Amino acid sequence: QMQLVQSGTEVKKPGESLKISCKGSGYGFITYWIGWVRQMPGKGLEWMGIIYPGDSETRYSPSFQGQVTISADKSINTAYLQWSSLKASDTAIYYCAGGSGISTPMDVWGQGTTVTVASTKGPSVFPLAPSSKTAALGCLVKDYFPEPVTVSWNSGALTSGVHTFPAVLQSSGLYSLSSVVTVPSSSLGTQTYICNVNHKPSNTKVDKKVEPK
Amino acid sequence: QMQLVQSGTEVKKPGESLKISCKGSGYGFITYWIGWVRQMPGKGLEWMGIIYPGDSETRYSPSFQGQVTISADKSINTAYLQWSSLKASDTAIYYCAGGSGISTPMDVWGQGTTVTVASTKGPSVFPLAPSSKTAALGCLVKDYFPEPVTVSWNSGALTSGVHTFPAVLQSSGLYSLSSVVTVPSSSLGTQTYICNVNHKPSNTKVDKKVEPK
Amino acid sequence: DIQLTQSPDSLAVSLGERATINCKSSQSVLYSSINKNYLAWYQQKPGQPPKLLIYWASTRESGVPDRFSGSGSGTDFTLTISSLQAEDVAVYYCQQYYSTPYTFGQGTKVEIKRTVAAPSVFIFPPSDEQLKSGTASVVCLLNNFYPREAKVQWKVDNSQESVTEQDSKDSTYSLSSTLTLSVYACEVTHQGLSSPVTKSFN
Amino acid sequence: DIQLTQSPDSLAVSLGERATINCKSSQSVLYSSINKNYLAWYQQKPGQPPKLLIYWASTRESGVPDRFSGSGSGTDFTLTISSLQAEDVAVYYCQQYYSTPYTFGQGTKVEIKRTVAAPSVFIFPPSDEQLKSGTASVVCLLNNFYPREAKVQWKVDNSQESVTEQDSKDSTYSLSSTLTLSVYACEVTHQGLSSPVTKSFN
Amino acid sequence: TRGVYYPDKVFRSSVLHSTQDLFLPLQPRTFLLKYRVQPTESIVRFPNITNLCPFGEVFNATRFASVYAWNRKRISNCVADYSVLYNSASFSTFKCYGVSPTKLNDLCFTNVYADSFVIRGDEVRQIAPGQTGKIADYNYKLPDDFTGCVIAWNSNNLDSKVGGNYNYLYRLFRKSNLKPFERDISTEIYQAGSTPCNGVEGFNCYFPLQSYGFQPTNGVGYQPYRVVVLSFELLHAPATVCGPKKSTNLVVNFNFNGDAVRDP
Amino acid sequence: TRGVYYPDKVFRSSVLHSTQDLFLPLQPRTFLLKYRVQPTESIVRFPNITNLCPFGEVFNATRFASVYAWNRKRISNCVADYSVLYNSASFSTFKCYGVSPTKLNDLCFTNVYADSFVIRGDEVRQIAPGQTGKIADYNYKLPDDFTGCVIAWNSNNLDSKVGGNYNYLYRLFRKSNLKPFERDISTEIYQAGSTPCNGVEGFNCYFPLQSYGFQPTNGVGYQPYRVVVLSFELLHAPATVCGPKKSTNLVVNFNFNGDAVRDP
Ligand SMILES: *[C@@H]1O[C@H](CO)[C@@H](O[C@@H]2O[C@H](CO)[C@@H](O)[C@H](O)[C@H]2NC(C)=O)[C@H](O)[C@H]1NC(C)=O
Ligand SMILES: *[C@@H]1O[C@H](CO)[C@@H](O[C@@H]2O[C@H](CO)[C@@H](O)[C@H](O)[C@H]2NC(C)=O)[C@H](O)[C@H]1NC(C)=O
Repeated sequence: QMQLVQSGTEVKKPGESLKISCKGSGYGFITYWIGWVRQMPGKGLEWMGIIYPGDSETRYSPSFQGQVTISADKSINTAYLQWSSLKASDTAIYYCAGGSGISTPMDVWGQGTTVTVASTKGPSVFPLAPSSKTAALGCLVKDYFPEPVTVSWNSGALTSGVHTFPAVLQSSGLYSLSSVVTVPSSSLGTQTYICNVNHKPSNTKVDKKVEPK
Repeated sequence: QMQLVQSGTEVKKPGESLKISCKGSGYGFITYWIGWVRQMPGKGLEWMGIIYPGDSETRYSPSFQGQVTISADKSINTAYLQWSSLKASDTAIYYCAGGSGISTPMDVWGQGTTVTVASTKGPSVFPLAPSSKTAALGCLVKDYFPEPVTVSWNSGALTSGVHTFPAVLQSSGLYSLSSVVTVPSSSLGTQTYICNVNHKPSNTKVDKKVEPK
Repeated sequence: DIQLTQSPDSLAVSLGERATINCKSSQSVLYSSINKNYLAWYQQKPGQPPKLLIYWASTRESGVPDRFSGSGSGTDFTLTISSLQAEDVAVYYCQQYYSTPYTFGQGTKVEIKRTVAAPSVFIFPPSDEQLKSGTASVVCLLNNFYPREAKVQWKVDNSQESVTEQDSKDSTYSLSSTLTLSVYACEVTHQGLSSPVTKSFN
Repeated sequence: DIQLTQSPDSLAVSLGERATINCKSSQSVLYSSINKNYLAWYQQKPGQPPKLLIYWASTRESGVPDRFSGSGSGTDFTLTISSLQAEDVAVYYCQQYYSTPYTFGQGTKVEIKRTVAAPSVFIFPPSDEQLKSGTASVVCLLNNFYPREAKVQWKVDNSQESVTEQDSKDSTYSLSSTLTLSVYACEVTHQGLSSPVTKSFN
Repeated sequence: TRGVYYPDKVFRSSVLHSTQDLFLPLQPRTFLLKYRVQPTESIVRFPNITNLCPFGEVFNATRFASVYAWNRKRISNCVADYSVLYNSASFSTFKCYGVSPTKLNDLCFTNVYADSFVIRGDEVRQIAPGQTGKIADYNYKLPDDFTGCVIAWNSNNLDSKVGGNYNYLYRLFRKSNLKPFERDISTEIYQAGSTPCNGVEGFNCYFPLQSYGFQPTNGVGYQPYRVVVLSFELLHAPATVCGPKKSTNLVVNFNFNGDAVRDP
Repeated sequence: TRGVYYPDKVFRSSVLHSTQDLFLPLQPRTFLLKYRVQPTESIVRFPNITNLCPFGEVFNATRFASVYAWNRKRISNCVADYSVLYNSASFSTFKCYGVSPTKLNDLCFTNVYADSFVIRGDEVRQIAPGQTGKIADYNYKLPDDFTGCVIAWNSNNLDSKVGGNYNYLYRLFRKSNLKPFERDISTEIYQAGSTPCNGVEGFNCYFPLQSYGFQPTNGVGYQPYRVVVLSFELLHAPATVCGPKKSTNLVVNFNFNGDAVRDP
């Protein structure tokens, strides 16, 4: 069983040209028909194309026929998926999977590489106050594009009862996200709360205290 | 000025695959756009295609678009014209000619290679008798396919007044041809006449005497 | 060219109970020469590539535990988990590999089931910072509630809803309803809770 | 996409006389940037590849003798041979090389001219061999006749005609008319010959 | 009724599970657990690990036949090991439509036919299900549904005489296409026109067979590729080809070569 | 009226031919043959065979500009020799639309402009009349009718720092296409949506310029190709560029640099 190692994660602006490599390592790699599959966020898989390394016979899908180009290089055992001009709807995760013949289920799957196409906007973090009269407290990240934002509580010291909610895109486009912890009313006075918001595309690392009002 | 040397003469049966090479020899061959031209028997030239050696940009003609394939090999400075399945109408002479740029007249012309597609049928040579009452005599080649038939008189000794007439195709397809010499009535008695008909495709070499009846 | 269908979409069963998933094909995918159905079943866990589970719709790949069984014929195929365990919550895909292109299934999400719970409600008003920007946002927090059959209504004298995934240790959800606006109350209706609850802040 | 036209097709002039050939294009082939007409004139001799003669329709390639001149503008172009010689009998092609594809001219055949001649007629019947096969063939031979304005009629109580190319040393033709059939006479009408001639064999 | 333990560890609830384990009536027996002679032994017998298939006499041979009359061979009653897939020698192609060679070993097949011929470099593609060319119309035609493995490799040194190996021929002109796996070896004179020429090879009458031009100083496209096409079929009596698997003694549960059976 | 010989040898008949030869009124004069001061000398003067065009300062330079703001140079009053066409150094391409470089030498041109820039390996094709791409829409646009010569070569060693030569940039987002040979060097913030973001490069507002990633351990397709585009024009006063030709003395027939003219 020969494993497949993928090239890596690329972030690109609209209008560029993008080449993704699938590398095949292992013995017996004389008959593996490489195929590509794309998973959009939180959706089902959609098969794209299949190429035989070497001979280079290439079969496509009707939806994707001609949008992208699948090519193979036999000497180093690689498969390339190329976009001539990627749009802003191509943000998704791509998996290269290798079958052993035509009409054979795909059994060896590469890790997969995400693609993000967008313009970075940093996160405005605002802390909610715990109601004066257990009780809950948390800080509310807003207007951050694109996903993801990492919210770590007290440099990772606190982990019990920490609810992190998936980002929901409202009209402006910029997703919002709220993370809330539950604390008994005994530790409210003494224990200090610092949420750490990391947005790497905008390179914004903020440490914001949660204050009881 | 770099000269072009053509590959040579090929005779093929219908249904085959045919590759013709144009070889370019000489200094300065960094910008010569090779082009191909076909001359059907006794007709005007008809331009077919033009390819740049290297980059391999290929421009075709509407009539021939997709019938043939023009490719170039840069390392050895060659151009290839290929037929996937040549028919019986492709018998003609082909010239490769090299321009110095786009929108430039073609000045260096290769010798050219004829192509013949047909089934060989040998020649029936029959000698006409000179009328009893100068006078003319000659032997009449019939039912020979395809062209050409070489008629040599007395192993080339006699050359004055030897009329050779171009072959005319009658209904059967097999062209006929008559060669006639004019001899004064003094040498009729003594000089012997032997016409030598050579049809190389059928490998038929015949020596037939002309007899006064 | 031969679209598939799966059912049911989301199924909840208790630990140790059976689980049946049905895949339906447009046309029979039986190869005449070998008389073998061409259809496979895949398992995907959140955040990882899928894994082969059943090929030819009757044979198991090496290492797969006996619990997973595959049956069916003609166009109708099913995957049966004789007894579900704590590791099988996942999404299952049925794929036909007869002729290109290879269509995939919609995907079935298998989750476990617990007894009804009642959600302790919370309410957070906007801070001083939210006010300055010009877009106040109030939020109401349901916590530790099973099942997801509920509904939050805001009360004043434009909203979104973020539901979290099942908590692994104990299968309880947590719903956050948020109101964005340029007596403020949250009222929650849930099946287990007999009387809709009210949280108001003056 | 821009077809050309030439005229005249066949022209006969004497040695040392002028020769004018006209090429007409569908649309003007003038390049705005350099203001140069894009059109070339080619010479082809029987049995050899063509040779460039004039490019840009006004300039001569190296080694071409002065005799050959090219003129014209707009769509109308002409090639003038001030004095023809014994080496210029050939076929001339006008080609436009403005935009692909490159169309070619029909081709003009230039041949010399001599004074009228009278053809000594011949007649050959079929041999004994022709009879056995089943297709007798009789032939009549015109020789050394200028010009090619003539006509052979067979007389009995299905034909072909083979005319040879101009004899190089003296410009005289030779026509062979042949009759294929499963008092046999050949009668020839030619302009120079006052009375149609008759050759019959009993 | 004492000593019923927990056979497995999979947590079950309210599902009656029939199990075949060792219990106290320790002895093997089957039980029903609430949340007739029982086979006392299980034996398996596959062919001895010797007597391999003659893959050598198909792959490593002195001369392969021409494509117009290919060579067909039937190998059976062997333990085929499929070590050929590794490129131990030169192996340009390995397609294997319909069946995975990797997992092929574990299965027991019937009479895998091998077809061997020599073809030109370009036309190797035409050996596929659903191809349209001179090879796949008049010489060798593959069924639409194919469950086999196409193997092609290059041997320029054995098939390229400096004069030219003209002993390899193929059929060019035929009346109609070939039904799957039909070998039509004939030397008639093709009547391409309404000329009854009675085998004289004259005008409008050709000869169907025509040689191959092979030269060492020639391009890759026009080179001699030797080909072997493995075809696996399975109908009945699968006691023939069976991938290598160890066996036990003979004395019950039985597994013979995957009412009367002959011990291999 | 004595001594009229046969000037030429071309056989003529009944064609009056005006000829300029030496006859007896020996002296040069013009005659009409039946089948005013005459220019006594012919002189030609072309620029001295020195002072060549600085082809070096265009081809062999330390740094070429980026494609968004290419470098334009005007060379004039030189004897250009066109020995560049020989691949004395590496020369991947040589197209020369509209004019033959071989026969170009004999002609006298006006101010052949040279344009120099650096582009990526794939996009070299886009430098042609009638191309549609990011280069030939927002960076450098060629007129439909082109009478010049595109020269591109590869220099991996000068433009590939192991860290990466990121100092080469190109324009990505523009409002409208470029009129032929227009250089728009600007650093505004492209408004891609109805967000008046006042140069903050926020959501829906990008930056048009974006660097090139160049690495030595990279594919041929993504490599740095240096390009130079020769553009020949001819309007009036052709006394500038003129291919090497010898000259004679000055004293008549005259040929000056191909009512008042300045001797070069
Ligand atoms: C044809 O001959 C070659 C050359 O001997 C065989 O290649 C050998 O195969 C054995 C099988 O295990 C290996 O141990 C050797 O190392 C191989 N030799 C090499 C790689 O040089 C080949 O196997 C033969 N054909 C068949 C079908 O067995
Ligand atoms: C750029 O530099 C190279 C290297 O010197 C030049 O190549 C030389 O050109 C001269 C011109 O006659 C030749 O005599 C040399 O033999 C060449 N050197 C070689 C081939 O190694 C090149 O000409 C220079 N660029 C220009 C425009 O002149």
